[PDB]
Amino acid sequence: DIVLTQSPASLAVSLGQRATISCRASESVDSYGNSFMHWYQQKPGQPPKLLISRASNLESGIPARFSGSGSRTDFTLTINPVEADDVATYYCQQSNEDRTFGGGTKLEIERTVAAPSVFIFPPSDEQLKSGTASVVCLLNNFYPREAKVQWKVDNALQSGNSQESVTEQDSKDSTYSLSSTLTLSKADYEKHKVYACEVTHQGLSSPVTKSFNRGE
Amino acid sequence: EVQLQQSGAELVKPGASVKLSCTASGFNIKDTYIHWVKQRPEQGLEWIGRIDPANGNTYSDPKFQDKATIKADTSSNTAYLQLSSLTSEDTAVYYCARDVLYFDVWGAGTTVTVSSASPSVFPLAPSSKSTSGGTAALGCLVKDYFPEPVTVSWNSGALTSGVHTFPAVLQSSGLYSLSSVVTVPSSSLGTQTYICNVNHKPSNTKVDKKVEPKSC
Amino acid sequence: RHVFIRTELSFIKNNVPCIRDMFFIYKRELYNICLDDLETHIYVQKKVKDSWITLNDLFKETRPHIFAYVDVEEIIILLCEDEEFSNRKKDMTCHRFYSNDGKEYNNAEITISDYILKDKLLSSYVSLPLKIENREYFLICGVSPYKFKDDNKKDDILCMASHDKGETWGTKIVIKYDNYKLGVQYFFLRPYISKNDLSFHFYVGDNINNVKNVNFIECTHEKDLEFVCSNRDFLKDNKVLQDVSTLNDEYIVSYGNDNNFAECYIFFNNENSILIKPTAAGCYGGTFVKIDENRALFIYSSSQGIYNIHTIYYANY
Repeated sequence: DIVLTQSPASLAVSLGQRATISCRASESVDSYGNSFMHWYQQKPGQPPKLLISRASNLESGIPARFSGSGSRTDFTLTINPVEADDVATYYCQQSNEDRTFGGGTKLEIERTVAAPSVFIFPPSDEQLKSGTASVVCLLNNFYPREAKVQWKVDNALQSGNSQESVTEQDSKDSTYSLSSTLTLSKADYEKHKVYACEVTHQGLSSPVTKSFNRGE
Repeated sequence: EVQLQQSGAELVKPGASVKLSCTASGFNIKDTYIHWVKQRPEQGLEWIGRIDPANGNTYSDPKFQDKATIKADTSSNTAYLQLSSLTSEDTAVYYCARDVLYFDVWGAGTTVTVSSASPSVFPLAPSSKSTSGGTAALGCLVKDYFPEPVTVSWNSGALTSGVHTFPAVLQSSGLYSLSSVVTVPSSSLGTQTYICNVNHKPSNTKVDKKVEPKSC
Repeated sequence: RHVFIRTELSFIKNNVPCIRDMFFIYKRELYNICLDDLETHIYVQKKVKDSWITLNDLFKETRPHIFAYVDVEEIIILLCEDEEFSNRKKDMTCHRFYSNDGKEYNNAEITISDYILKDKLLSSYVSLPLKIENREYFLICGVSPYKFKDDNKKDDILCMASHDKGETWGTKIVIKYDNYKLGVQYFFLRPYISKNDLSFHFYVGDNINNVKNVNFIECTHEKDLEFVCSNRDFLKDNKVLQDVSTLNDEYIVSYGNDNNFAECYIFFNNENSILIKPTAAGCYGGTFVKIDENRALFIYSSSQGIYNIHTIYYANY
């Protein structure tokens, strides 16, 4: 069988730079003058979209910043210049002998450092009546992805009672967004008053705390 | 207009069998070959097999078991993937695609989730703590649901800008949970209403939670 | 009103291992163009008694494409060189063999300058002269190795023809046909000619497993040198289409039970059937060799050079 390996597993490029993704096949993928190597783009929550077919054929509707090159076992996808809505996983695929896909190449955009917009949510009264309490800290539109959110209840550091969530890099501003939820019991919630989340990021001069007192 | 509509998201108890539908629009499946690709969460693309609907000839990958039977009906213009006795290693997004010696038309995907069992929708109210003058945050918390396909929308498709639907986190309770924030100015809170339309097609749950601000 | 069917099985022993067999009937006798590579030879052989008798070796002094044409009193065999598909010459060089008997041939090298099939796939085959008006033509046809949804020219097949018994090939025969399938691979295009009617037998695939599906298109004159071709459906559930010939003005079609051809079915006008059940072997490679409008042979090779010959007589009134 024809095995496809992609290099690199992920790429970090800035807007306007050139990104080259390579695809190496265990056997020749050429047949009667055609190279059966095709490239797809997959954005999270959507199906793969055909970009280039038969090594270099740009598909109708695909921007000219996408191009493919390659001969027998070695092929390349070039995105030049890279734009913000190019953040996606890129796969190569052959149709010379059965159908096989490459591992994937994640394209991440590098941009200026942007500080997050920190917000805090008390647990809802409809949820408080059920017996559990979720306090939600929100980090809105920041770069880089690396951010540290510590939970502090009555100045005590919390550990083991929170879960994080990070969205895909926005297709317009290339920033990330984070969610931290302190899951406490209804009994432990009313035992304490001051609820704060301390966000530490590269874009921040010093850690920012956004607090609220319980009752509200 | 070329197209491939796939069946709705479905729950599937372990060991039971499922049949997905892939229906063409703009072309006849007889004049092409319909393929199936399996994509596990956070994984790559895995080719399953293909049906040649003109003769009924089918081929599934040897490594990929004969637990997938490809079928087709040209009078209805539909292809089927029958997955039998499914395990959690079969919880994946199943795509159908048209092959013209490359995959040029894709289906949106069917989320297949094996469900041992079975979404609590709580309101993440916009308070004065989550308010930066003319910037604000509000959302819904999709807590403790068993199959993973959950579909949060805002104002039935009217509100799309500023929307950050966070990926799901699998709680200690073994049930998924996710937030869904959105940035809006603090001028039109008492005038503009924000309803989240969470649909859980596997367990058949449709909730339409209204988001209302509160006194700090 | 009256239907006659007679079948007979006989064997032929070949002392030569043929990688490719090309059967033909000349002066009511069975012949074979045996390609032997172990050391390469292209033997002309003839059925005598229970054995294949090697008459000549056209590869005395030169794997080529073989286009053999059987006329009433002549055999014209062409051996054409083919280079790598993607590094082909603009002129084709062939070796033309001419015979009034089966044994002795005269070799003459010919050149087909700026030949129209440079981008086509050619296959070896036996054929008959096709009478167009008062001229008799020999046809060399090729097909696109692949058809894509965005093909610029949509006529996959093309023919170059000779009306001087194979010396010059300056006649172009347009073939109007586009495969139903949006993206397809083509194999072994072979023209079938019966009573001045043109047809094609070929295979279609999609680079999946090693699947090749037989297709048969019947063609009709649109102009003197133009034909409109279209698919002729011989599809049968749980039976794979294999060969097509015509007896009694009707189609005689062979099928295998599956892609491994353990046994074969022959259908006469899709009305009557016979079953060919092959020591333990299959009928892979089964081919019709028409004798007259009521007689034909069905040949496939078992073991090494054991040829199973099924003599079929069929009549319908």
